[PDB]
Amino acid sequence: QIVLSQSPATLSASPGEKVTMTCSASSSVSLMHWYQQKPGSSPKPWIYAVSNLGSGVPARFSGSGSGTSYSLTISSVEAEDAAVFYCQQMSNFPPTFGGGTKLEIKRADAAPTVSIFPPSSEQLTSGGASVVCFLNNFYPKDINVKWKIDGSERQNGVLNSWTDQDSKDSTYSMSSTLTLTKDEYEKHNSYTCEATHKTSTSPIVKSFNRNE
Amino acid sequence: EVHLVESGGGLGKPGGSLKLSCAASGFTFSDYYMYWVRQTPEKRLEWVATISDGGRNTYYSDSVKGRFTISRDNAKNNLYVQMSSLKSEDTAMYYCARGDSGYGDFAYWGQGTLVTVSAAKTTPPSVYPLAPMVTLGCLVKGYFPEPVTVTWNSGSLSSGVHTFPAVLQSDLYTLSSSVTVPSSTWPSETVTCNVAHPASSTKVDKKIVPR
Ligand SMILES: [Zn+2]
Repeated sequence: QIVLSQSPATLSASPGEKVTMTCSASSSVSLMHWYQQKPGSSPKPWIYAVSNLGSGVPARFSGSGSGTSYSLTISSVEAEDAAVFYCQQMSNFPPTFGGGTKLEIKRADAAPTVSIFPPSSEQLTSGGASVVCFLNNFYPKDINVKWKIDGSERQNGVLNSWTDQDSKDSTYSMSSTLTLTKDEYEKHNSYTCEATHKTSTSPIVKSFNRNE
Repeated sequence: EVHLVESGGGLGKPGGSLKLSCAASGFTFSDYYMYWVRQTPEKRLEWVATISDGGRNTYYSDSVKGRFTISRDNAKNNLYVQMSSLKSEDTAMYYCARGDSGYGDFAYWGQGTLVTVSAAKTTPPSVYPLAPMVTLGCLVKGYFPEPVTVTWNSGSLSSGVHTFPAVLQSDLYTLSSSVTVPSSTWPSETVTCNVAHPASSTKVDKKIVPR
């Protein structure tokens, strides 16, 4: 089958800047289709038959190419363009897709809004104790999170999860969960979620004390 | 407006069978070719099968030929795919798609239905409220398979919500969801997280009360 190779894997641009992404085919194709996909939804038709914009697609998007190489350009990128773009051909059977190019929209650096939550009384009732930390709406995506118990770092039993870039405000968010047993949780008193982000030379912390 | 709606997704046993359905509306279903396209957990899009307007002609990917069967019922406006001899590579979100009247583009897609192929046990979530502008949360722990849906106040609190992707550990998923509201709204007003885990036939509503 025809292999479609997309480049680059990630584009990152400030609003108003121009970006071009390319789709290279292992054999010559007559046309290239493009789709835009955002987390939690199906790929949306974006460009059909190389250069025709789909319904609702703004005029700042354009498509061009021929033979084994095609491209998608955004003349002035906007916050809403934070998505993964896929190319697809149907000139040779079977129809095939490229691996996608993700577009990250730059914004002014923003500090994570940190929140910490002790185990619920419901979970403690079943012998478990998860301590949750949310580090919300920050930019850039790079962040480090540490867990501290009674003033010392705790490692092992930590599960982290990150969201994709927000389409409205171009920020990222992260969740961190430290899972202990109820017995181990109740042997300590101070619990801290510590973030290190480039928007502050000092760590951003949120704590709770079991005495409270 | 053209609409495509898939159903049937869930947990499939390795070597077993699963049938997906796709309901079409807004167009003469019988006048179009219909497709199944899937997206793997690595986010790769792969065409699966095509069926002609009249249902007489079919095409399959090499991965699924001999195992899957695409069919249509032009009176019920339904597209189907019967899966057999399920493999781990079959684990994907399955979309049904329609083309146009002809460049080979997938002009209309469904919302998708998730199929997970695994011998791991279906387990319901344990939903825990996370009490301390104020931030509240809900922890949906120890379920299988994906997906779960989380809403806050039945969807009314959609702004300021972050529902994080689930993480798998020892065949169980855990996800969290945060909701940030002005301090004037909580705890003076009620905040409830609504969880649904269709694979286990469970719905849980958890009001977030102050500690
Ligand atoms: Zn200890």
